[PDB]
Amino acid sequence: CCARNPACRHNHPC
Amino acid sequence: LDRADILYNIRQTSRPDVIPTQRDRPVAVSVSLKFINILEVNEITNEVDVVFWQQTTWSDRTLAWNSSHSPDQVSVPISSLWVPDLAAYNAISKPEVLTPQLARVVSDGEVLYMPSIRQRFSCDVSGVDTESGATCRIKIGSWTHHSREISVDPTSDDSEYFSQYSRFEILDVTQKKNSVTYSCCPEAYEDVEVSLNFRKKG
Amino acid sequence: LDRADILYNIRQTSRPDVIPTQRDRPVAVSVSLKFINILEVNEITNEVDVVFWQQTTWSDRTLAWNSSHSPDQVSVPISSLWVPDLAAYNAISKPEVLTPQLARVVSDGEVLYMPSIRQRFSCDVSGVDTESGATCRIKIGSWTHHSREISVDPTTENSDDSEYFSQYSRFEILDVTQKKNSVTYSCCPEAYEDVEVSLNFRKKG
Amino acid sequence: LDRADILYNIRQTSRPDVIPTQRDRPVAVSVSLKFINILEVNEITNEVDVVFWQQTTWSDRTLAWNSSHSPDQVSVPISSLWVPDLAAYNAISKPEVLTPQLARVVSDGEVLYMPSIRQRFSCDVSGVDTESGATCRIKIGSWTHHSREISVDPTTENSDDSEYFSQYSRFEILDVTQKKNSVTYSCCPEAYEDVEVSLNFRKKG
Amino acid sequence: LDRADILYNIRQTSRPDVIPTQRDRPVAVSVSLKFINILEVNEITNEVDVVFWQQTTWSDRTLAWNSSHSPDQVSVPISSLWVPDLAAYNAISKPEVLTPQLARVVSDGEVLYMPSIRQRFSCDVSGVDTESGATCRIKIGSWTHHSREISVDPTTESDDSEYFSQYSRFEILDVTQKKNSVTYSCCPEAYEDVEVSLNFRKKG
Amino acid sequence: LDRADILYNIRQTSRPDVIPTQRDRPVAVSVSLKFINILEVNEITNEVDVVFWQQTTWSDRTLAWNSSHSPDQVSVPISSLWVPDLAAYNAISKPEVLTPQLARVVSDGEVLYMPSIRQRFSCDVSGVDTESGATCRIKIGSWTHHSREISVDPTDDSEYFSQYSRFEILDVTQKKNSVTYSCCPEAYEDVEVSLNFRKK
Repeated sequence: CCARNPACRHNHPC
Repeated sequence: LDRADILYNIRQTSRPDVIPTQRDRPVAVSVSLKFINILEVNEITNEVDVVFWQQTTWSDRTLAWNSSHSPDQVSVPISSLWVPDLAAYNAISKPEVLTPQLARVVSDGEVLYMPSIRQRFSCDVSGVDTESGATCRIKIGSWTHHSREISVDPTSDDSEYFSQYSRFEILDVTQKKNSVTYSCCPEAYEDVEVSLNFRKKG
Repeated sequence: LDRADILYNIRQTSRPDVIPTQRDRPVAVSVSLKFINILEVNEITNEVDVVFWQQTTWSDRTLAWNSSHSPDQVSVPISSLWVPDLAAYNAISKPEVLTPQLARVVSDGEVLYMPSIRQRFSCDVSGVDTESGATCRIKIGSWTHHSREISVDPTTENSDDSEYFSQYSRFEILDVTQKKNSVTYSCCPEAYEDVEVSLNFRKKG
Repeated sequence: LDRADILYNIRQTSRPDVIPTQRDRPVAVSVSLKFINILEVNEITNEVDVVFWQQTTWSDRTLAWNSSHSPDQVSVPISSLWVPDLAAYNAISKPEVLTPQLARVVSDGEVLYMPSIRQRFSCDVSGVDTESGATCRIKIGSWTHHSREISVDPTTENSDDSEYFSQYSRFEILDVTQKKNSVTYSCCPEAYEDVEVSLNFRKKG
Repeated sequence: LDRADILYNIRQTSRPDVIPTQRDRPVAVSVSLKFINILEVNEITNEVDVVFWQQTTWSDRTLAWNSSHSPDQVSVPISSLWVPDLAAYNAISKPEVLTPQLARVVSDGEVLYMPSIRQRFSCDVSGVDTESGATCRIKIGSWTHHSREISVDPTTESDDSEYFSQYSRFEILDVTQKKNSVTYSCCPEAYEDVEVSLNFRKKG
Repeated sequence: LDRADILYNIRQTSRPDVIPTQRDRPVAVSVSLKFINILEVNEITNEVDVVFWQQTTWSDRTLAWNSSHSPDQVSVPISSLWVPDLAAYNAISKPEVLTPQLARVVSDGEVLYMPSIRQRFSCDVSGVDTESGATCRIKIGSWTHHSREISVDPTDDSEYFSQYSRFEILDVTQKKNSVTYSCCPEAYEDVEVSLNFRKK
């Protein structure tokens, strides 16, 4: 993504 | 097949650092917390310390063997297996594992890992001495895998394993699953939310 | 055979990750606690800290050797042997092992492991200041092996409950009793054995 | 390529103890702190305990693979990868990593490692009970690599705030600011790059 | 022979998991505690925390080398050697080893290991504020080797509190280190020990 | 040589368990403490907790490489090198190492190891609230190498002290000595550090 959920931050850095 | 052959076959074929996906399907992981104790409710800095058995199951059909004239299960050290990278998103202490780090592998490829864990969480503990009590919410999911690689489902309330010697008592335990999709990214992110409703004994 | 050969032969043939059993037959494990001290009784948060020697024995015939013109026993580090995955089901802290992590292996394949352990438990400590005192219950069994793989039994535990106990502790031992339990859960048709050890103690006063 | 092949290829070719510089150009490391909780403010000793996610990213083209008919990313344990030797220059405790020690590696060789960390700092906690609050400064950069080997930059995203911060903390976050520096010490004739993160917070109410 | 060769040769012939008995004679281990500090005397719980250097020596002739035109001694990490499984039978805490885990090996095969150790014991501390003071007793011996495999002797010095911190709240009146053997009902054999008696009091 | 080859070559010729002596001369180790913080004084038990960077240098010519197209330095994990077995003889706690366990190796064979360390000592802290303050004395030397095998020399707070400490540094003196105990026939070199500090 950028935000919010840990795994999402891993897979779509920011 | 004897246990030596079973374990040998697991070492050939099990890669602890490779998620056992199978035809690009996620690994379906089920998780349930069984609460054993509530140890320190800190009224001054909204923190609670809980002990719980974290019952985790999943499949890795690469590990399967023929269970005729053979053991149907074995205990294998977790350093030989892939284990899901589950975390309590809102934990404020490292999970302390109290029990031997072994998992059960069944002949069909089912894996059961149930460590007893002690861990600290931030929770509102002001109402713990009231009749309705307080609620500690624990959010569990994969630390690095989205829902197309690892899916997480709950498998509520029981006091069966709870210490009768705790200062506290369990009013209720509820487990909901949460699945969110954000506009950036086509995949879904899953967690299990566990709610522990408890109070000081009278 | 010298000790070097004995140890060498144990390393060949011992598999620390494989329970030493033939088909459906369980490994018979015996357990006895010798209490050394009761250290921190927290009257406010029903918790107690105990130090105890955990006497654990079992057999592994794969380890046996011929004891003629040879040592009858050896000390071997536990990482070279299979050890039962015993756990105190109701502990609230990781067991702190105070002693060298060695077991005694006898030439017949009998293994004795007796670590000194410090560990915290939840127990009712409200009566610790009374004559009948309080009771700390420690439930020990295999974490992952059911009763067809590991059985767990108390020993015949004759000796002075207080024989090993520190004369300097603020507490004294009234009694130690051992019950065996066998628990079967709704998921799974096999049973898990434990030994429950009950430590009845009180403040000296 | 399946995930097994990807990981196999990472094990061949990744050297965890060798900084992945490409032509003596520095390895560009970005770091961003997401604060989750502030756990013990000690008014008397100017010490704070914080939990934060340390989002750290860099490139290592040795890890790259062809992502046609293949996964675009994998999770790899950090013991298989080089990771920057970042340290909080002003920490007074070892960083306690709360989360699985895995990094996410993309097919182009971009790596994301984001441990949740609990760590203690010496910082100015006077004013924490006021409206403007206190500021804890956390200074992070490479312990052994100067600016020609590692560069450190803040992330572009102070477009967030306290969505990450626990509703249950005694404290609230007023602001987080990130400044980049490069400092030269008397020990060492080259400059070390750091990010200084400023956490402005106060007691609730 | 240089130090590299000496260490190489030690790794080749040394078995850390085999007690170096010479034809089923016990291994003679000497042990001596040198007290550095007494840190937390808890009058309520009868507990004390001590720091001491544990001077331990024994022989392993398998390690010996020809010391002509060669170093007479070497520092070797203890994981490359057999070390006695000494324990304070009556300790209530895990021994915290403060120092690098190296032992000295001499060319004749004699090994010296002296870790600085911090550890907690149960001791009667009711008299610590009196003139005669209190006495903390530490029983040290092999955890798993009985008297036919390991013997344990004090080295006779007490003679002095040479190592003791001037800054401790406590002072040493006396240290005696006497040899014993214990038998418990657990174990039919005798285990040799040194019983160390630390007589101390709160300073004036 | 690239960094990978440098490390490879270090693993080949470095013996972490063998002191790198040249021709029976002692290994010259220089050691200096840079104080970062003083954390808990404990007026009741005469104990203090300090954080310091332990700046340690020495030479090991076995590690050297002679270039054409080579880096001047590398960071290597300390398990690849011999490191002096330095200890605070009078510490009452295990040193807690706060930083990555890497050392810098320079092409000439110079090694720089500077861990940030937290550690507890016994000191008289009754005067900590006075103007002349208290003094914490730290004796640092080799645990197992006597003066023919390892020599130890100083060379300064160095203004790396936390502005946020309850305490302030009045003075630091770092002087060389040698000790002999009744245990041991030889003399051991140390640096004796005096940290004079007081409450703000």
